[PDB]
Amino acid sequence: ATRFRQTRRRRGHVSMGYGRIGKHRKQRGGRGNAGGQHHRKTWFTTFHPDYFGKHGMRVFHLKANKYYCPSINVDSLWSLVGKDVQAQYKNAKVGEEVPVIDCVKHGYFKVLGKGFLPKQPVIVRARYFSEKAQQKIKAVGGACELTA
Amino acid sequence: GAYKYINALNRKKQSDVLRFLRRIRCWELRHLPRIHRVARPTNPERARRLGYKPKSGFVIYSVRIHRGNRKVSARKGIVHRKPACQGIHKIKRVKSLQAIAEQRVGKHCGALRVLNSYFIGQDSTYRFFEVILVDPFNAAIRNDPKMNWICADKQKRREARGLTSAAKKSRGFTGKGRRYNKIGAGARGNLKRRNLLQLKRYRS
Amino acid sequence: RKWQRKTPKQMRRFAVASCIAASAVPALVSARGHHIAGVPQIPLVVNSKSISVI
Amino acid sequence: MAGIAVGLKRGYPVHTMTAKRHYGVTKRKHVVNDVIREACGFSAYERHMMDLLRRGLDKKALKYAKKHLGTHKRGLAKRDEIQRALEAI
Amino acid sequence: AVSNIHFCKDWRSKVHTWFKQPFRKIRRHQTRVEKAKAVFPATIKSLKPSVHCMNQRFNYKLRLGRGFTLKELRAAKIDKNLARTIGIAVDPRRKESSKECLNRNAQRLTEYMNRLVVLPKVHAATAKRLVLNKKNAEAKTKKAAEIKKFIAEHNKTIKELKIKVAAAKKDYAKELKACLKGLKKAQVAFAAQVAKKTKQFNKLPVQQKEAKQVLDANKVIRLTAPCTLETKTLTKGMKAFDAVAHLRKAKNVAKAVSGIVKGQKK
RNA sequence: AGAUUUGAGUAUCGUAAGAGGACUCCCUUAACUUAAGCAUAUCAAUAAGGGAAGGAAGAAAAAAUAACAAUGAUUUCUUAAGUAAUGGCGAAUGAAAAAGAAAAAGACCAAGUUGAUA
RNA sequence: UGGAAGUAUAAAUCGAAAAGGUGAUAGUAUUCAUCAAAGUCUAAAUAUUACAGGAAAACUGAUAGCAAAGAAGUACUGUGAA
RNA sequence: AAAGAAUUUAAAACAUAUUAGAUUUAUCUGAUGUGUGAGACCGUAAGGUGAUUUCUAGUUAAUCCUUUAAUAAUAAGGCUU
Repeated sequence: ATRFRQTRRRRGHVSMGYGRIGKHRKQRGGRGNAGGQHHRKTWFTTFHPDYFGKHGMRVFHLKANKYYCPSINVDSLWSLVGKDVQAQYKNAKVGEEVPVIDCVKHGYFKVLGKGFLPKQPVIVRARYFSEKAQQKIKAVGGACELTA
Repeated sequence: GAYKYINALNRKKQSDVLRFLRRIRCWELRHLPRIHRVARPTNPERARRLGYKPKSGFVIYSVRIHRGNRKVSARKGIVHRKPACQGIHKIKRVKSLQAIAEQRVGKHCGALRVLNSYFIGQDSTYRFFEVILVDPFNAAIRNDPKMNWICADKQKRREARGLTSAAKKSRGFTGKGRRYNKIGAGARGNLKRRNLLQLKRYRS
Repeated sequence: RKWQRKTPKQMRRFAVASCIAASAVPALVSARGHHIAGVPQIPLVVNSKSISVI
Repeated sequence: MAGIAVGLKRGYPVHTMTAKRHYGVTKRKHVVNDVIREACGFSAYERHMMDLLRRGLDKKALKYAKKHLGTHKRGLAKRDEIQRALEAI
Repeated sequence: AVSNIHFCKDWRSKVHTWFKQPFRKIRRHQTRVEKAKAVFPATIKSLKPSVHCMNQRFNYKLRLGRGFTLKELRAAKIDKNLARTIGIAVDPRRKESSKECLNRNAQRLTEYMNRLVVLPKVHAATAKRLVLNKKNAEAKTKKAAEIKKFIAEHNKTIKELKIKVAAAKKDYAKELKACLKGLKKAQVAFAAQVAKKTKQFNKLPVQQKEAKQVLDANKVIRLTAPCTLETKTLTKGMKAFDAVAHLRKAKNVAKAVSGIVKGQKK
């Protein structure tokens, strides 16, 4: 909407809101990130203080698929099957059927341990596990399974 | 067969037999005109591999080209350029001398089709090739289901567009894969496609 | 230039539902410029049998 | 129940299935090689390698072979190919 | 924020605008319809394998590939010279990756051949194949009389056990320990008895039927059956199994091969 | 004299040229500009100069990816992605496998064999 | 060239094979994986502001819109390119 | 010393043996064969056995990270000063 711009409100003002002493000229210190070390050094120091330099080792061809590992905490495990199933198997223990949570089938590879699990036995199947993830699953009365 | 020994023999180009015969051939081609027809290929093994068939409509032309390197054509070696482009010597052609000689033959005989070419010999000054040419309007070539692809209009001046093996090698079409990312299906077409700024109809 | 504008689907469906609801308010229907003084019901429905013969 | 995703014994349990086909020559390639070799002979660097091999400088014959071929493995094959000609004579 | 905008070149000659998009749909759809009218089983989008995706990021998913390998055609008893003529993709470039891939795509082809209805090459009722089917029809009646005696006397000890499992599971859903053990014990015995020669090629289903025209066979034969909620019985072994040390032992085994090789040469 | 090889003149039947070049395939070592100077870099396969094509052209059937529960000619679109990387590591430049679709199609020479050989 | 101890092309010199290439950090070795270069053709999906024929438009309405709504690349200028 | 079933039928690479042909060269070309490479534990008797993992005690080896199929000795790159 060009009728809501400031140009329509500054009609009649000579300088169009840019100043009489310091005019609106072509440039204001260079094109792009010019003067990163000379006159805009106070800008880069203030707002991007690690912009110039080198850090870490180069990876000539990075295989970004090798780092792909979606994670889910323990407290979020039961949301994969829903609350209806969670309450249905609420009073299970060793010996009878217990629901299996297929983390991989839902797109989660690693299971981390954060928050608190509901006090029901459960079988967790995933590719990777954390030390506290397995502790919390086992302390509730469940098991851990590997995949792939 | 006879041609499985000729091919084996022709890889020993540093033998005294082949070195002597190439000396006689290269001397003879230094006096004959630059581009001229020969009755039969001097390397029938290599000619047959590249597509030559001893039938009507196939002719062989010999072209002599001055090998080596040349200067940048600037008057008295003066260029009003920055020091990054101020080099007159040491600058190499992009097209191979085989591809350059193919265009000279094709230009000379504009009514024939350059099928392929191979290498005959070289001396301290020249390099000699032979070019397989096919007449597209021959009743024998037209009626051959395996060769009338040369009668298509798009094959007019094959070597100038860059469709022959010699001219395609200088285009980068010598392989496939991550080594040839920039020469996928045409080096200049690939650059245009990657540089296209797509502005969809409904964009944010 | 930018001719067409994007809009989220759930916002588009919100507007149609709000526009359908207003079509059943006789005050809003007439205030828009429609003569609906004589119609029996403001959510006017006709038989599917009568429609099939037209 | 599913394998494991880390280690040497890594992967989902399946029965993975190809023949390492050898690209070789026939017994007639020896006849062709001997026919061509007699009709042609040895190159300048092949002759120089024969002289070094006779004097017992195997390492210098490999360094010379690598110089004219550029590959360590191809320099070895030429050295062994030449030394099989010396034992024939 | 430091800006990185690559508009320093002539983007005005690099701008591609999509004003032809609403007419690509009409072009492609109309040509797609034109193909169906011309010869319908060409736009049929000939049958394709079920091949896994690559890399560990996707390897649990299935997707259509290109062409059935020559070993999968032999297992399904189809000639590769006839496969391309009846809407089957064939890819000799595909190496067999696993037995399970070989079995899964063998089921796909067999199921496709059952749903397939090949019309006679010549529409006349005097076609040689139609005549030949009449000639050997009486032989099929004799042969099919033996195909039914078999697979009615051999798969009978497991059928009752298989029936009992369904009934016992139905009763449980209203035991399974001994019910499933009996079926398992028979299955190993059955697998021990098969260890003998089957026809190289099956027959092409050829007949005369009213043409029901289906635009693709890939959406009829689904890649993956719908996933339900898998449920398992908790045992003491499942509780005991400590998965973290299995992960860390497996990692440390692979990272100690350097130490093994270094210590050998010393 | 005769048998061949090679090279010419003439005759017959045809072939190339020139126009156009928006899109297509290429040859060539521009500079203005940016870097608040400037000399590598950027502008930039960009301007101009030159050649060759068709209704489309280019490419196309792995000496290809990957390290997987693995794929499988080419082309084009989405995403990867302003990411890996390149760079007075400054200004700036910058892909591709995977994955999702449109369309789908594979065949030949050379070499080898058959030679009362055609 | 994004390709970094060399991704591609070309030139000078050199130059293989009882094969071999690739796995992008140079080197040697042993395994593994995957292909089999140095000849050719191949429709479909794709591009288009030459030009011709059409249809549309929140476009301009005679100092606007093509330079040109009339015998417009016309009248007129230049030796000429223009 | 303490807990520990391990998932379930369509298969090819060839390390080979043993034969049917051809060859002399740096020799090859078919087929038959076992293992390899295989994984359904014995229970209606409580459940034992048993791969594989844990803790403690000596032993020999490696040990800052990377060169993206796995290692090695050279080389190169990272991190701190």
